[PDB]
Amino acid sequence: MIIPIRCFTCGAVVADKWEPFSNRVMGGEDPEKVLTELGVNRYCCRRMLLSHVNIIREIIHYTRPI
Amino acid sequence: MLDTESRWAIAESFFKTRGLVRQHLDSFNDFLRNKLQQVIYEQGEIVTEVPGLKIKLGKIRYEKPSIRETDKGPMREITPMEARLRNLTYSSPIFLSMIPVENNIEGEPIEIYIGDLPIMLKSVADPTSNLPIDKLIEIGEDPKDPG
Amino acid sequence: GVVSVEDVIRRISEQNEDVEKYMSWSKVYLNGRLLGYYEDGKELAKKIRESRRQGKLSDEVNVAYIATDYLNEVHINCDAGRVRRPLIIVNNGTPLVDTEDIKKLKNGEITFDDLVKQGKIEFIDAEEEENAYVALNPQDLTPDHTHLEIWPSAILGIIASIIPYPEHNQSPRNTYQSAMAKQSLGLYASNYQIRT
Amino acid sequence: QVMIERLKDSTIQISFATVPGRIPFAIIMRALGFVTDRDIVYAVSLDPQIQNELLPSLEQASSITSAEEALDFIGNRVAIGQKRENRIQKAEQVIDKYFLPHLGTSPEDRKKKGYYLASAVNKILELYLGRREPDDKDHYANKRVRLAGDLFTSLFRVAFKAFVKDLVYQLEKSKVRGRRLSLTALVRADIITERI
Amino acid sequence: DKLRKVAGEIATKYLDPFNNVYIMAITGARGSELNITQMTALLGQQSVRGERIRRGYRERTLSLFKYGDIAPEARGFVKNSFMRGLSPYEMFFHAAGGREGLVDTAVKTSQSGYMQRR
Amino acid sequence: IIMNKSSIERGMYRSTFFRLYSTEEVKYPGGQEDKIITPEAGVKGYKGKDYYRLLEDNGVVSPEVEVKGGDVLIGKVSPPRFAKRDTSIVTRHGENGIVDLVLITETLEGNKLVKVRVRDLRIPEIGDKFATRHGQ
Amino acid sequence: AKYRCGKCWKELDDDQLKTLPGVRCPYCGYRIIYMVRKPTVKIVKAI
Amino acid sequence: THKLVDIIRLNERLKESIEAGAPQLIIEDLWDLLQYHVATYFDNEIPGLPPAKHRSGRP
Amino acid sequence: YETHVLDDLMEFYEGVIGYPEIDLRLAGEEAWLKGVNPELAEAVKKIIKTIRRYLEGSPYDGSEKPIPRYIIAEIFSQIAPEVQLLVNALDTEGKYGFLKHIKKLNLNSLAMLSKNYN
Ligand SMILES: [Zn+2]
Ligand SMILES: [Zn+2]
Repeated sequence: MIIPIRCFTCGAVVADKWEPFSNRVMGGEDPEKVLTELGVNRYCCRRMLLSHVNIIREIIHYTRPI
Repeated sequence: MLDTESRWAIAESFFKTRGLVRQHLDSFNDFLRNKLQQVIYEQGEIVTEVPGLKIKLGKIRYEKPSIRETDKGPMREITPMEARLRNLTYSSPIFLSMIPVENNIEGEPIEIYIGDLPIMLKSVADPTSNLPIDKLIEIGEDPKDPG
Repeated sequence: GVVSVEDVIRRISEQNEDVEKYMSWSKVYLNGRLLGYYEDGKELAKKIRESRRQGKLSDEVNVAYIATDYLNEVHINCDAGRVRRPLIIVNNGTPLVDTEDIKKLKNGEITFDDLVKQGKIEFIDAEEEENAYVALNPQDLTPDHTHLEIWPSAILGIIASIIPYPEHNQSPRNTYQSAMAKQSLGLYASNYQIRT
Repeated sequence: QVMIERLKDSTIQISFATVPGRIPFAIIMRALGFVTDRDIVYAVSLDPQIQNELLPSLEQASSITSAEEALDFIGNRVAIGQKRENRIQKAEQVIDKYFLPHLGTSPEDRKKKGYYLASAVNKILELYLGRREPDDKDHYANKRVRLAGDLFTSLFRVAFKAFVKDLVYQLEKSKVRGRRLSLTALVRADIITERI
Repeated sequence: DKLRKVAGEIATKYLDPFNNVYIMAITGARGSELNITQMTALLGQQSVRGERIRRGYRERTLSLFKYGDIAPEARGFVKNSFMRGLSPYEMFFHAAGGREGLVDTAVKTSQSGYMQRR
Repeated sequence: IIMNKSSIERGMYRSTFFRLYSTEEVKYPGGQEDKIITPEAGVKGYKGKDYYRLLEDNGVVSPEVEVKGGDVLIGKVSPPRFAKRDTSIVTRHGENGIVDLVLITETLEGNKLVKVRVRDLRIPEIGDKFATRHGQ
Repeated sequence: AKYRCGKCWKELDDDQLKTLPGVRCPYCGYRIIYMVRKPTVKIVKAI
Repeated sequence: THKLVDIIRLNERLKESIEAGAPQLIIEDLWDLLQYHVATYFDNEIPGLPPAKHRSGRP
Repeated sequence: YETHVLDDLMEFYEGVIGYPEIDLRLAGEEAWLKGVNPELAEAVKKIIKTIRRYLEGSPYDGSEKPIPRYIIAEIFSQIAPEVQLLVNALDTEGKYGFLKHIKKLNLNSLAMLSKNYN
């Protein structure tokens, strides 16, 4: 839905790296180099950044009135 | 010699033009376009015990989905989300144009409301089938549901 | 050119004709009802198939020719409910779909419906597939082959295509995966908050 | 459902739901419009070897020479205790509307239905002679899948039949009593709306 | 059957003397020789109700094969192990072979319960 | 299987379960007889004054409140079919959660329809069932 | 007992003191209303 | 309870027929109906006899 | 002529005639009544509706086997108010003598040969 604050395996913050990684990958750069120079070398964090859906962008339209 | 990508192009085109649930939509569209009038025609005519009186069934038609808010309301149209929230039935009215025969005279044809039929989602009957993504978001429907 | 059964019986009875002349003929059935007789089943089946492919006949008609040594018949089906699958038509060992068609598909000029209308890909039922000879891959294609598969891994369903490398598992494992993948938790709809 | 059986003796017995007991093959053929055994034999098939198995059935129906003998033989089973004319009429309605209605319920189509029946008998003989194996109930050439269309149109058919029944009742009551001629107030639409 | 047994023996001989899967199999810790053969050498003949795969079109178990073909590959014989991966028709035949247990267990439970109650 | 509890504490497989309780203020033949939705004071079948603590004035519980055990969510009183009786909704005894959403509508026939959706947070624990994409 | 008109997302607000036939908001004819979050502080422990 | 009240009231009807000088055959028919109601009260599902059904049609 | 319909009911009650025969005779007499009086026609329609509801798809269905006595008694119980109304419509000394004593009996449970399914 929204990117987790910390990697599930190791308590490393990956939430702040979502915007740069996503913006640069969408810009036309291979995810490997972007991840390597962003500061995530353990593949436990890479699977956190690589396999994310960002459902929260769609949900804000369908929000409970409450 | 079609490689993997060439054949996957055909498969992706199949899944793109034809939805995941196509058998239901195809059967319901066949029913609405043909079988609705076919049932009326196989019925043929309404004949009563009295000889002079007769009824001929001319044509059948379905309107856009709507509900009767009041006793004699104008049948305002609704969205499937409203039907879900208010426990309504997403159904459309049926008008059958039957002409009355009294003393063996045809008279003038009249179409009457014979009932509401539930319609399949994302079919020819409902308007949400051809709506754009933004309109689907605005009405309150998930853009990805196959119906 | 199908001669009606009553016409055949009349022209054997009313007119003196050879019964063995019509014994070697091929019976022609339509939707399980004996429709008539024909000279040879293969020619009529090919005529019906070509008429359907050219667009003259409807695409819902499926024709098959049995040609058992004891009995030969032609079965024509046009009723609803038949589960039919699309196959690429292969003529003389080369599929009808070509490089230009694939380029148009990739560009988006034509779609799958345009392919089936053009006669390149046809939907066949079990009865018609009885006399079809299919190849999994273009490298397996021979002049004897009649059809080709659009997607070799399309024999699976929606859930059996979820599994990665499913051919390395045992079949009960894949069946149980299909059974228990419907129970998994996740986002069932983007508008789950307004829905009740 | 119509069931055709071959007993230990080569006689063939045809039965269906409303008629108790088993009707002989040649009797029901003569009731449908066939006049002499030659037409029945040639309608079943054209091969003498397979035609020779109908003789015991024909001579079991040898006493039945005309169509009316077959008709009242059936009518004895259909309903017993009424006059011969009533028996003939009852047999006529049950044969027309309860035998093979997919071919047609009108008396004009009756002859056609007879031909169909003969073809069915042919298959049994082809099964008995050893020419063909029994049909597979699992083969998809024999299995059809009904989606929402066929079911939902059957449901609309029954709902419309009930609606027309109620409309006829109300219209006849209004006519014998004397009321408004307009159909708008006699619609009673919910008969469909709720039913579906 | 002899071919499958020979292939299993060859795979076991060429296999490492002491593997984790081998340790599991030989010690009796959730393993068997047939499992080793099917995971390494080849699946073997897949039989439904004790006989080769016969159901399908006339004289064909599948539309991929020629009319009246009695070759081993045609009627439910898989020459590919699970490590190598199964061909589409091989996977179909494996599924057809394994279909039976899913219902045999269910019927067996009720029959055994009834007999034990008696 | 063994699962890392630190991952669970970081939201590895935390989930939410939503349950819906809905009623219709149905009108049945009589003189202006309706099952008005209102908090209950002294009528028969009364559950107890403690169970109506969180029920709002209009008779339906306000969103974002803790619901424990058999708390009432919608207060409904029904006249007898053959003198008020309690048909008010009691939250399931086992289920505990927070009220997520409250919805009020008018049905086609003109009866008041009220829906209350209650959410419950499920953190993975010992005994929870997990499965891979292969049948394990 | 404040409410909210369900048209679009969180369309304005309603008060129970407003009296209309059936259930409607005065602003629009939409038939669906929702109860708002009560103006009280809620303690939510972060597990 | 429903079967019992049916039996009781039908027995009352049979008594009224007996005391009113009714024809013999209608008395025998009512007697047969009473015996059927009793034989349904015990072992409703008996072969050769239609089970009594409630107003909703359930057995 | 209500004499014919009452004699028809007497004949049906004696069991000499089956269900389709009595249905046909009541249909003809209902046509006659609709010609004469619509109220008699609707009474006969109710009587045949009750008879068909009970005697639909019966094991005999007009066969030589007689109708069981309890079925006849029960159906004549259910149609008793309509029979009394028909007798009140036209009074016949000989015919109404047998129907003067038959009364309506309300039953919670009914022996309907036909069910909801058919
Ligand atoms: Zn990490
Ligand atoms: Zn508003």
